[PDB]
Amino acid sequence: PQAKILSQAPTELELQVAQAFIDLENNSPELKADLRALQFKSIREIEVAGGKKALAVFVPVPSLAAYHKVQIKLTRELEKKFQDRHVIFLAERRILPKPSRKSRQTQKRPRSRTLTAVHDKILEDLVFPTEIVGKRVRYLVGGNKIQKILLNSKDVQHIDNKLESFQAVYNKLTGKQIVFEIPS
Amino acid sequence: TRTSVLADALNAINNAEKTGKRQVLIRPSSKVIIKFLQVMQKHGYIGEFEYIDDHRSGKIVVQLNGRLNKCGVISPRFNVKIADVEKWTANLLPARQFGYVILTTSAGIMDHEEAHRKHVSGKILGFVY
Amino acid sequence: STELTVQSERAFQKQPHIFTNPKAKANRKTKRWYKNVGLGFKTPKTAIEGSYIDKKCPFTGLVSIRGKILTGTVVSTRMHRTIVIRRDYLHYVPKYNRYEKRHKNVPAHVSPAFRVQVGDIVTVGQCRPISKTVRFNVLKVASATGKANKQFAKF
Amino acid sequence: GRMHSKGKGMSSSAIPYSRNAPAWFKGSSDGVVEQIIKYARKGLTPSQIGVLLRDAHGVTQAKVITGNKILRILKSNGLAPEIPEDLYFLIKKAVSVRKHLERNRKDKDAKFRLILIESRIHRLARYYRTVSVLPPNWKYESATASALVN
Amino acid sequence: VLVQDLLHPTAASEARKHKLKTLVQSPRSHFLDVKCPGCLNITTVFSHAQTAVTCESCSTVLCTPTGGKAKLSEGTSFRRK
Amino acid sequence: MENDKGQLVELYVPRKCSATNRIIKAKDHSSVQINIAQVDEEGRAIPGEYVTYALSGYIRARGEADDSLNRLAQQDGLLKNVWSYSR
RNA sequence: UCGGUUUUUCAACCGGAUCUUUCCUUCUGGCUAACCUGUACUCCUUGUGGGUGCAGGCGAAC
Ligand SMILES: [Zn+2]
Repeated sequence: PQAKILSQAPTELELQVAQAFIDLENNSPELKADLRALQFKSIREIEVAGGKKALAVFVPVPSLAAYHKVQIKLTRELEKKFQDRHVIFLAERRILPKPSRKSRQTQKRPRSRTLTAVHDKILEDLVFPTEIVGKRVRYLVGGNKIQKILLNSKDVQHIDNKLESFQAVYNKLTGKQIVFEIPS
Repeated sequence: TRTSVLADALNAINNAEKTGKRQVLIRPSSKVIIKFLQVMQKHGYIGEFEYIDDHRSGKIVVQLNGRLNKCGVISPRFNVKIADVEKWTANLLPARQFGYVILTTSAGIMDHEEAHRKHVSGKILGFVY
Repeated sequence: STELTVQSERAFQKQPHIFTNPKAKANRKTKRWYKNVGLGFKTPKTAIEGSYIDKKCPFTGLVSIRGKILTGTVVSTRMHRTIVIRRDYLHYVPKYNRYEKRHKNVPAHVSPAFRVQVGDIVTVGQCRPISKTVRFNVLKVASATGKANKQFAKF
Repeated sequence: GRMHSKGKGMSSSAIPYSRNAPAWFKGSSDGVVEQIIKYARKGLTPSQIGVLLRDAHGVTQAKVITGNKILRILKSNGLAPEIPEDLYFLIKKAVSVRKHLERNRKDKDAKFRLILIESRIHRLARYYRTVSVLPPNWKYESATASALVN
Repeated sequence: VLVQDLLHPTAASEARKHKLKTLVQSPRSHFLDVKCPGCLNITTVFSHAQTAVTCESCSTVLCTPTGGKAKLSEGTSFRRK
Repeated sequence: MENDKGQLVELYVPRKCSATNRIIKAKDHSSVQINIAQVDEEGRAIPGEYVTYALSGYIRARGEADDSLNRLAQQDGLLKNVWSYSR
């Protein structure tokens, strides 16, 4: 169960995560068999400005619903075992390039592998079972695109201690600056 | 039919500037409109502006500086041939000097000066003087 | 296009200066002469596997493609072994700085190396004057099906 | 601004900002699918099915809940009608109008309305031909239209 | 007029303005979670109807469709969402 | 503006309105200079030193001018609460 | 320096090469040019100052 639940398994961090998962399995009726049908493509470590660190756990995609079914509890448990650091369950998506006027036909691209769509999906996922209200995008006089993301006025506190971390993760992923917001 | 969208965007903006609104709401709002606005910004005609990601088509809120005078989009997108550019600028802009003709090219939606420097031109969209 | 029959005229027709020796043993019997037209075109197998003669074909005849190579939609198939391509283009009036959707019909002889249906785009080539109006040979009916195997909506 | 009158209405169904499922509203996807298929079997036409789902059951829009559309789902299960729903309805309306006209010889307004209906049908027919849902060179009008209806 | 910091207005203005003409459009129609005097079960029923709406299996009829918001059948308790 | 090697030309450098940035014209027989006094504790209204605005004729003519002035005040800290961002 | 001259201090400006979750139509062989190279190690300022050199292998230099 160590070098098995990892799709392709090289790194020590991955092994540690697997071990943690195994340890978690001690709960039994709700946090086993449901957790057995879950794999990590890989993990990416994102360093957040403020002492704390963030961990992006990549998931192959058809698994996402299952992960969501668990998630919150699982995340909490992971936080408990891997202290200080926050964990984001993320879905790895392919992002097929744009066809060029010259470049030979890639039997059409679906609007799923487009960059924008992928980024939107990441935003949906990276942010909790919180569900995004609206987006604004600011463009500032200098020339700095700043995504501004609106969050549900209910639940909330599941996100407060992570917002900066989330932002950092997003920046590392894409390059765009996210600001998170909640209305009154 | 809202046939052309850039046109619509500019018209409302123009109206706002004429009244002395500090802000406009643009209804449909494209890639093209955004690019145009960016171009305007780069030479400081428009302030901040915020594209609402409507889970639909779009919406742009603009901040006006009062530095706008008229922003026009020309009706068909006339394909324009590097020398034609000069003619257009003579016609469309208040001086041999300042303001910009905003022509779309293969290298992107630039103003006219930039296009000349880059040595590439294409179809015209708007202008800003 | 031709469509069946093979050897149905008042005369009886064969490829000229190309001859099948009755003396030699061959299961293939008839020797077909073909021509690789060139210009990056793949010469359709439905000539080499084919049985027709047809003097105005670019592959199995003395007609040879030089000069212009154009494209365009097929309007009309209504006459035998030839086609009417409609090469539609935009011509410019400077006085207004604007354009015309202009017509013009190219009649092109079609080798029966092709199955050409109304609406299909055709890479056609210029050649030796076939007849009266026809000065082009159909070279590539590039639209192979255009939803023909998958027309039905039900799963 | 309305295809046939001088009227310029903006009564319309709106849509919610979330493409995601509305959280608390339970059930599943499979159940929803089953319901849809049952409704299809019963002879209801897409819009009707959707309506049924929305009000009695825990449905907002099938796209939100299942992933795929209603029509798409129908196509997948092979239960969708041969002439598209809207078009079919239009045809029915036309038939009705024709019937009325048959009875009432002098009813100019009705005739005029029938003309408009026919025009609408033609437009729809054309677009179906273009997207290939009605097999090409099929025209829908007066004599055969009635036969088509049922 | 002149300046109206657009994107965030008051909830009252939003409530007043036509629910299509707002910023981010959201329906101002609810899901009545309705209880009947018969069985102890709740049904998720849209605030508008277009259908005479019976229960999960029972022929109770929850709501009669008027032009807009559904007028509920005499004495039936209902939650929200 | 400037004649090549420095040397400023173009005299009468237009007042711009503080509300609209629209140029206050030469015969703006409609526009105004608003002067508001910088103020201090017990009596004290500090003569000589004002926070000043110009309002162009056009806005005033339109009618919406008071609100603009309020806005200007709230920015330069001559008021608090009076005029809000959202209406 | 006997009105012109080029680098550093400096920018804007166009261009190219790139990795980023991102490929430029693809390989049969020519040709590999140089090192991803090391086979002996040293003429030599106490040494990554400097490469004549042949067996695994970068293709874009066409
Ligand atoms: Zn009930």
